[PDB]
Amino acid sequence: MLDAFSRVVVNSDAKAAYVGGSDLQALKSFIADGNKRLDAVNSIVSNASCMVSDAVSGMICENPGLISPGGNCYTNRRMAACLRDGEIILRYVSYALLAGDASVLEDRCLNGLKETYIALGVPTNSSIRAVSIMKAQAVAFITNTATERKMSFAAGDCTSLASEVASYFDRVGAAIS
Amino acid sequence: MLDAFSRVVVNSDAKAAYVGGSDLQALKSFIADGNKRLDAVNSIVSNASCMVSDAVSGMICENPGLISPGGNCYTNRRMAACLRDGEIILRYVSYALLAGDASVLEDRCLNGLKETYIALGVPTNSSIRAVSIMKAQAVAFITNTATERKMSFAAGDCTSLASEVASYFDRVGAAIS
Amino acid sequence: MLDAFSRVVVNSDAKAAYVGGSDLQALKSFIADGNKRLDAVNSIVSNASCMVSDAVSGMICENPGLISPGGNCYTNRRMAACLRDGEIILRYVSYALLAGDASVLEDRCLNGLKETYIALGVPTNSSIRAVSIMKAQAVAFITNTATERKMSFAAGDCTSLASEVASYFDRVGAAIS
Amino acid sequence: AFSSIQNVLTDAPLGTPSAMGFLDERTEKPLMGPSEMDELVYAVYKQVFGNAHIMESERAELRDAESLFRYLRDVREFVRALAKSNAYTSRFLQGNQQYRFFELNFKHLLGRGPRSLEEMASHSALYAEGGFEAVIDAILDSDEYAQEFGSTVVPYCRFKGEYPTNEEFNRMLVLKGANSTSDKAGKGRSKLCYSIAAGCSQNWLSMSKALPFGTEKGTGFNLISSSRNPAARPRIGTKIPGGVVFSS
Amino acid sequence: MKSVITTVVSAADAAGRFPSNSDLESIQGNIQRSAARLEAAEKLAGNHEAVVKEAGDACFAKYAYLKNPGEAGENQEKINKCYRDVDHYMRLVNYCLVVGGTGPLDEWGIAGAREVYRTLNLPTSAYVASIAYTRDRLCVPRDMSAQAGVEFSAYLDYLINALS
Amino acid sequence: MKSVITTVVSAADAAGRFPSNSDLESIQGNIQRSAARLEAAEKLAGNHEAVVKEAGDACFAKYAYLKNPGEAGENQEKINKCYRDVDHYMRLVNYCLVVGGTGPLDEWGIAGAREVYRTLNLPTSAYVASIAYTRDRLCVPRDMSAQAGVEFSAYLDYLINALS
Amino acid sequence: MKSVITTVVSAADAAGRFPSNSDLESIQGNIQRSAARLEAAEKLAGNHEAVVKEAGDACFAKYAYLKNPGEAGENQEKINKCYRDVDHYMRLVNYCLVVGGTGPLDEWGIAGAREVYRTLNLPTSAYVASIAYTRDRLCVPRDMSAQAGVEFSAYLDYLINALS
Amino acid sequence: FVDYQIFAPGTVKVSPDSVNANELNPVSGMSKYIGKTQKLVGDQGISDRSDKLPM
Ligand SMILES: C=CC1=C(C)[C@@H](Cc2[nH]c(/C=C3N=C(/C=C4\NC(=O)[C@H](C)[C@H]4CC)C(C)=C\3CCC(=O)O)c(CCC(=O)O)c2C)NC1=O
Ligand SMILES: C=CC1=C(C)[C@@H](Cc2[nH]c(/C=C3N=C(/C=C4\NC(=O)[C@H](C)[C@H]4CC)C(C)=C\3CCC(=O)O)c(CCC(=O)O)c2C)NC1=O
Ligand SMILES: C=CC1=C(C)[C@@H](Cc2[nH]c(/C=C3N=C(/C=C4\NC(=O)[C@H](C)[C@H]4CC)C(C)=C\3CCC(=O)O)c(CCC(=O)O)c2C)NC1=O
Ligand SMILES: C=CC1=C(C)[C@@H](Cc2[nH]c(/C=C3N=C(/C=C4\NC(=O)[C@H](C)[C@H]4CC)C(C)=C\3CCC(=O)O)c(CCC(=O)O)c2C)NC1=O
Ligand SMILES: C=CC1=C(C)[C@@H](Cc2[nH]c(/C=C3N=C(/C=C4\NC(=O)[C@H](C)[C@H]4CC)C(C)=C\3CCC(=O)O)c(CCC(=O)O)c2C)NC1=O
Ligand SMILES: C=CC1=C(C)[C@@H](Cc2[nH]c(/C=C3N=C(/C=C4\NC(=O)[C@H](C)[C@H]4CC)C(C)=C\3CCC(=O)O)c(CCC(=O)O)c2C)NC1=O
Ligand SMILES: C=CC1=C(C)[C@@H](Cc2[nH]c(/C=C3N=C(/C=C4\NC(=O)[C@H](C)[C@H]4CC)C(C)=C\3CCC(=O)O)c(CCC(=O)O)c2C)NC1=O
Ligand SMILES: C=CC1=C(C)[C@@H](Cc2[nH]c(/C=C3N=C(/C=C4\NC(=O)[C@H](C)[C@H]4CC)C(C)=C\3CCC(=O)O)c(CCC(=O)O)c2C)NC1=O
Ligand SMILES: C=CC1=C(C)[C@@H](Cc2[nH]c(/C=C3N=C(/C=C4\NC(=O)[C@H](C)[C@H]4CC)C(C)=C\3CCC(=O)O)c(CCC(=O)O)c2C)NC1=O
Ligand SMILES: C=CC1=C(C)[C@@H](Cc2[nH]c(/C=C3N=C(/C=C4\NC(=O)[C@H](C)[C@H]4CC)C(C)=C\3CCC(=O)O)c(CCC(=O)O)c2C)NC1=O
Ligand SMILES: C=CC1=C(C)[C@@H](Cc2[nH]c(/C=C3N=C(/C=C4\NC(=O)[C@H](C)[C@H]4CC)C(C)=C\3CCC(=O)O)c(CCC(=O)O)c2C)NC1=O
Ligand SMILES: C=CC1=C(C)[C@@H](Cc2[nH]c(/C=C3N=C(/C=C4\NC(=O)[C@H](C)[C@H]4CC)C(C)=C\3CCC(=O)O)c(CCC(=O)O)c2C)NC1=O
Ligand SMILES: C=CC1=C(C)[C@@H](Cc2[nH]c(/C=C3N=C(/C=C4\NC(=O)[C@H](C)[C@H]4CC)C(C)=C\3CCC(=O)O)c(CCC(=O)O)c2C)NC1=O
Ligand SMILES: C=CC1=C(C)[C@@H](Cc2[nH]c(/C=C3N=C(/C=C4\NC(=O)[C@H](C)[C@H]4CC)C(C)=C\3CCC(=O)O)c(CCC(=O)O)c2C)NC1=O
Repeated sequence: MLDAFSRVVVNSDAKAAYVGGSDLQALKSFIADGNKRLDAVNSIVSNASCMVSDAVSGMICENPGLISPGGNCYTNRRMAACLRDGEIILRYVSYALLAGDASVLEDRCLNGLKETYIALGVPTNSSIRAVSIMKAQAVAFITNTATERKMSFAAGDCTSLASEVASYFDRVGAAIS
Repeated sequence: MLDAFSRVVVNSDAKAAYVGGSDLQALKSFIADGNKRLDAVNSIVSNASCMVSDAVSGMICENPGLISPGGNCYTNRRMAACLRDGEIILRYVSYALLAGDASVLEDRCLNGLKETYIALGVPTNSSIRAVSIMKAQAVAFITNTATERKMSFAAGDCTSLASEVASYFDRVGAAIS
Repeated sequence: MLDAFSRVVVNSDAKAAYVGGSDLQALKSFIADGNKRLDAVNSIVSNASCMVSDAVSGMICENPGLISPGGNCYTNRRMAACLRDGEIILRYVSYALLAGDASVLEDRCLNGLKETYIALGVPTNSSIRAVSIMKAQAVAFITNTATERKMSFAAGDCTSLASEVASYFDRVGAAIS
Repeated sequence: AFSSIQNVLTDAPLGTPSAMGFLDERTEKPLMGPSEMDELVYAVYKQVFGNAHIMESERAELRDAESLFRYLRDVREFVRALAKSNAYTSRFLQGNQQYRFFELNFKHLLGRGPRSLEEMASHSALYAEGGFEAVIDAILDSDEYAQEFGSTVVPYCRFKGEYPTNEEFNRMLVLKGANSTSDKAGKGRSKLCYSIAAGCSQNWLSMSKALPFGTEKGTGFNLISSSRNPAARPRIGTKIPGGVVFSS
Repeated sequence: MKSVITTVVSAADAAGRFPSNSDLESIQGNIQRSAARLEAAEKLAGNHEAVVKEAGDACFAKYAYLKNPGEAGENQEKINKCYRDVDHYMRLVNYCLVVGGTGPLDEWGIAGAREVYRTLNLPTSAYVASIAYTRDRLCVPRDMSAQAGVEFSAYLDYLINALS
Repeated sequence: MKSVITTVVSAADAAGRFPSNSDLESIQGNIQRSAARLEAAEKLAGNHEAVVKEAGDACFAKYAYLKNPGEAGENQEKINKCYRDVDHYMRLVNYCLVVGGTGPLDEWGIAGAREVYRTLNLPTSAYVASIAYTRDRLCVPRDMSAQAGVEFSAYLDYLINALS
Repeated sequence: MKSVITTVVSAADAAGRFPSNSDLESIQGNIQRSAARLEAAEKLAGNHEAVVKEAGDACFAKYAYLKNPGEAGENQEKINKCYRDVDHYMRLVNYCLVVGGTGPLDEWGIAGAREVYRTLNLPTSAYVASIAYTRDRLCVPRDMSAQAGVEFSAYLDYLINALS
Repeated sequence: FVDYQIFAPGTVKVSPDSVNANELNPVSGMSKYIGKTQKLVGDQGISDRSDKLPM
């Protein structure tokens, strides 16, 4: 279970070199925006119970046959399990944004998730939507362009970290397809 | 565990007797009044969530040091454990009223309860007070003399069921004293 | 366990009081010289392999009847189980020097220790001498008064840190007494 | 089923990442790697053995059960392979009584104490039909092991809140101790043996040593006796308006 | 009691290890972010009566139905127990800013609160509306510092999230 | 992999918790020590051929009997393999300064090494006499900075306690 | 009651004599000292419900173990008898400032107290912590005058030394 | 019973006794506001019912 400092060394044991002066500038551009990364990951976890519940209920609104009899989010037991699942997806992407490396999401969450949904009949065409709702809601809370909850930040550029957490939602939507 | 018919045959097994017509006239009236025993236990399990929360908060009312710093119903952690415990006690005395013998309350619930409470720090004089409120709540639902919540019964006396369940609530106080 | 900040919180929750302005200069003066707590816990655990070896080898040279047949570190399985048995004593002191409170030393290491050492025939009067040798060696690493391994520190004093850890070795030294 | 001690005052239970890795067709599990692996093996060694303090020349005989565990990532098969070892029968079977061996199987493999004499005598009914391996695989392939631990987590002492007998919580607290406590301190001699066969309970100071930090460990003891009198018939009266009614 | 110190040595004890050179870096973060969370804590200690007087009647200006017969604040003992239960919560918010982690909240205030408040018919949405009133009452240069408002409004919407 | 980031995201995952304020405070300590443990890491990447060539020819100053037949380095072929197993440690000491924790030391260069150095009859006490030659030859006020010295010396002293 | 009058009368009754010139000289001390000790007895008799209840929970702020099971502050009756027994002691100090000696404290509060607080298992260091709190709460110009506070505290630590 | 929801918002007023955990309930049970210990006040034993009538 790696982080972004533990990616440059597992690319360098294969060459068995010392990590010298040339590739150390890529991690000095990690601790430049380290407080920018810490300010960005705090905004997701402060809005996380609203980000899930707006996402799953909008999936019901965009696809109204899900709560028909026979639907996948039909009864109260099934509706609690989809809200349980979207909590775990938003928790594991926020682990990846803090570490700066997708190897917390792809092992602990994405191993076997494609085969489990087809074994349970969970349809992936709605879960590609409900992951992609909170993908677009996460870049609002990072770049402060949300409609409600203008959070307090410092004035700069955060559009690289908003696109970097877009790529972790591309790693979710590739694997459950 | 035993019930009211199994209690008779372990008395006759000490004498190697047969359960004959002298001994059977207690069991022929247990089935004769057996409709009223069922009629009394859904008078209790229909009101069981109101009965627990009134008995626990009615114990807080006569003793406000249970919810001050240093009381053993202080935080949310300790108050939910007290609400869980009074529901367990009311569950096992509804099994014992249904069977007609206090065996299952005495070995599963009450055996070893005094040593848990003097290791966890639970006050036993106020714990007896929460059981003694819901004894008085139970005899008022059975005889249909509660101030709210008149249930629809048939006419006659249930005065031997109301004092049978009052002796089951008295065994809880005798086992933690 | 509680650290040195959570000790102040559980004292004030007994009063149901806010942590005001008078206790905070015991906690702003914890973090003021709080480099030195990190700059001296590193002085123990760098030498902690040699420290447990010189502890029990000086336990032999003042009680030479331990390696006699009948003694408790006679054979080779028992001598390996008291090099390692004083590793755990050295480990939970170095947690408590990092935490500022002896809560993790007393709950996880000192509870029930003498009540097993009489059950195994460990001579507790000679295990006190095992603790107090490495007590003397740890407080001269922090003071930087050792003969060998002059670790280069910054100039000042760690006289209060040398005596906080001497109180931690006297807690284990009085628990098995 | 609320249990005010469990994830509040204790730690969280250790184990493998998930149980969905078995349905993954290109792997067997989230591959932990040998720093994330061996610190889970440290928690199986501290739980199946007590704090036995196994040496370097005793772990070398358990070399084969770890090498299977780091490929087949099942935790239940690792616990089954460690209970049929020589290092499990030379500590808990060789110099002990029969109900001492049985009461440690409930500690090491279930995290609870035995609730009955009828449950305890059925484990000696399995000793007669297959020895000690029939006791161990019947605990491991039980329904109670499946719906609490499974293949995923180490079998830990779980504070449940909704125990099926209250006495089951008492015998769990006597069996585990503090963290400076192994299970060789008695000379054989099952601690729970008198209380299972008679039907009485345990001693309050022996249970409150093993409780966590922050749970009133010992208070509540009146200075009179610690157990109950089964022959006592007290008079407990209720006030009505007129007098006092002794519904006995 | 989850803090920075009581997690790095609850992982050093779970593998049987010494205080690592990893964990001596995590207490160097306790040196840096202390002065924004202590100065947010000391501002709450000298202003507590004012901030829980305004947070409490934000419940009752919003929810006038609570004085109906059978509801939560139906008599003056229950109004006094409502303002007590928001005096407790912001005392734990003051405690979490001293310990530095979310330890004193979720083991004294949050654990059990789903089960306590359901049984006594105390609404969660009235508990949220008092705490969410004082989350956006905070003014960023006026009340405390710039980063001190970040620490104080991190434990507030922790509690809004864990209750909802 | 043992780092300062992987501890606080596996302690959050084990309880099922979002990354709260105590976790984010521990990343703030990694920004403080990065100005010293990276400048010592980049110093070791260019100075290695004068310091791995200082250690092993002074390893044999104390241990003179290792050039004798029947012992380890009886010919010139194995001394050239003796300089491979100390270039394999300074390349792993360099990795743990980069990643912060003890991950590349303990799971690559330490795990298993008690059993290879037992069976293959290699003495561990010449590795302890050679890694510690890079400790006392290291001085601070010419070679590197102040806190780059005490991070490098604390990582040479980790596997001295692991090999002993 | 042990007083100034009853001492000099009993001393001249055991000797069998009339009130001498030295027995009238003692009652003149009862005149010049009555101004201070009746100010303290009137300040106490007007504000006694607020002085008793402020000291009754200073017992439980120091000893929170009294709410544990089997202790002396379990239920509502036991804290009603505890606030009563403190109010009994503050009434007897009001009686001692009026009479002028330790008469009512000796016969009604102290004699027989060691055998009752041990038989009923009431911790006598908690019948002290409420008395010791009141003695240090007193501000010498604010509540009473200078010599009225000397008399008020001297009867307050007579009771402390009689329970200790 | 009054409904209290049919009024205009802002007209139902409520006010606690003290916004303090330690005055509403001390460490002992001697609470003036919470529970059955509200009868243990030094005043409020007698009343003014000579105001009305001899009815
Ligand atoms: C069928 C019913 C139905 C819904 C429930 C919503 C669901 C929904 N909400 C948003 C859209 C949003 N969701 C949020 C998140 C929040 N908004 C807030 O005011 C809070 C602060 C926070 C948690 C509640 C925000 C801020 C937007 C606006 C776009 C954005 O800024 O992200 C989007 C747009 C995503 C996109 O297309 O990019 C959708 C589909 N829409 C629907 O049609
Ligand atoms: C590590 C990551 C991780 C996960 C993602 C989940 C994955 C997961 N989901 C479900 C189980 C389920 N998952 C869903 C989810 C959904 N159905 C929908 O229509 C939506 C598209 C979607 C939610 C947004 C439902 C409805 C069930 C219940 C299936 C059932 O009742 O049989 C189960 C089986 C267990 C159970 O049934 O309770 C598992 C393992 N668990 C994990 O451990
Ligand atoms: C433990 C918790 C913890 C945190 C939450 C953060 C808190 C935090 N964020 C920033 C600091 C900052 N935050 C931003 C971010 C932004 N400004 C914008 O224009 C965007 C809207 C937004 C992007 C998300 C920028 C640009 C800085 C200043 C540069 C920097 O130091 O990162 C700073 C440094 C400036 C200062 O000290 O005042 C700190 C301490 N750090 C911590 O240690
Ligand atoms: C300090 C605060 C405080 C309280 C909470 C109550 C607590 C309380 N409730 C009851 C007593 C009762 N409680 C109930 C229970 C209910 N009644 C119903 O109609 C509902 C269905 C159900 C939940 C409310 C019943 C049926 C009785 C007894 C019958 C009666 O009240 O006449 C009693 C009398 C028991 C006895 O006499 O010993 C007490 C003390 N009193 C208090 O002083
Ligand atoms: C089948 C039988 C059966 C029971 C009877 C209960 C008995 C019981 N109660 C508690 C545990 C507890 N029980 C209480 C209860 C109370 N404290 C008071 O002051 C009140 C008087 C009283 C509520 C009415 C409290 C407060 C705790 C928690 C103690 C703590 O947090 O330290 C525990 C410890 C287990 C745990 O919570 O993790 C057990 C076994 N459970 C059972 O399984
Ligand atoms: C499967 C679920 C199940 C039940 C819930 C009960 C329901 C029930 N109760 C009674 C029947 C009765 N119930 C009562 C009881 C009372 N009348 C009073 O005035 C008292 C308040 C109260 C005492 C508790 C009496 C007196 C009878 C008639 C006597 C009898 O036939 O047993 C009867 C028989 C009369 C009839 O058939 O209408 C039935 C079916 N029986 C069941 O089989
Ligand atoms: C019977 C046989 C016998 C021994 C094996 C030694 C064991 C021994 N060494 C020291 C004494 C010491 N032990 C150390 C520790 C160390 N010294 C170093 O050079 C290393 C860096 C580090 C690990 C080896 C130090 C520094 C002292 C000197 C006292 C001090 O400075 O603390 C002491 C004194 C402790 C005391 O006074 O209580 C003893 C008994 N002495 C004996 O008589
Ligand atoms: C968390 C704290 C913690 C501890 C401190 C230890 C405590 C401890 N030590 C031993 C076990 C032992 N402890 C000693 C120690 C000594 N004997 C001497 O002669 C010296 C005076 C002294 C230091 C060398 C020895 C020799 C044994 C082995 C006894 C045996 O093999 O039976 C055992 C029994 C383990 C077993 O074999 O099952 C336990 C629980 N364990 C813990 O979990
Ligand atoms: C990650 C690991 C980590 C560490 C190892 C320490 C490293 C460390 N120690 C000190 C700093 C210091 N260290 C000492 C200590 C001493 N000087 C002496 O002469 C005594 C022998 C010894 C007492 C034990 C003193 C006196 C200071 C400076 C004053 C202070 O700020 O505490 C400083 C501040 C820089 C400076 O003040 O020069 C740092 C970064 N901090 C860390 O974050
Ligand atoms: C009881 C039955 C039984 C066996 C027959 C062996 C067979 C065996 N070896 C390995 C596992 C292994 N075996 C080797 C061995 C070698 N690789 C090489 O390149 C060399 C040619 C060769 C040494 C001779 C290595 C290096 C691993 C570990 C692979 C890894 O790191 O993942 C594993 C997987 C378990 C694990 O992950 O460690 C198994 C089952 N072990 C058993 O338990
Ligand atoms: C240390 C942490 C800590 C807390 C946070 C509180 C939490 C808390 N509040 C209440 C208790 C209560 N809380 C309220 C609260 C309210 N009424 C309303 O109209 C609003 C919804 C809300 C104010 C915002 C009421 C009315 C009660 C009394 C319960 C009842 O009516 O029976 C109780 C029940 C026991 C009691 O009576 O005290 C608890 C555990 N207590 C603690 O010890
Ligand atoms: C990154 C790892 C690293 C080290 C461990 C040291 C080790 C080291 N020392 C010297 C070489 C030297 N180093 C010193 C320095 C000193 N001699 C002393 O006794 C004083 C205490 C100290 C002053 C600070 C001197 C004087 C020489 C030249 C003499 C010699 O060969 O040692 C060299 C040869 C090239 C050079 O000078 O840098 C190296 C690699 N330098 C490193 O780059
Ligand atoms: C005129 C002089 C005069 C006195 C000074 C008191 C002295 C006194 N106090 C108590 C009695 C008591 N004193 C306490 C006191 C306490 N409980 C605690 O938790 C704390 C230790 C402490 C509060 C300060 C309690 C609880 C009782 C009642 C004992 C009981 O309930 O058994 C009793 C026993 C009789 C009774 O039940 O009231 C007596 C004689 N009475 C007098 O007539
Ligand atoms: C009959 C016995 C009797 C006493 C022993 C004292 C004790 C006493 N002091 C205060 C009350 C107080 N006492 C002080 C103390 C002081 N104030 C100052 O100006 C000084 C600097 C300092 C003297 C040490 C303060 C600041 C308060 C108000 C805060 C508080 O409620 O304690 C109160 C609460 C009532 C109030 O004043 O509001 C009481 C009962 N008064 C009495 O009537």
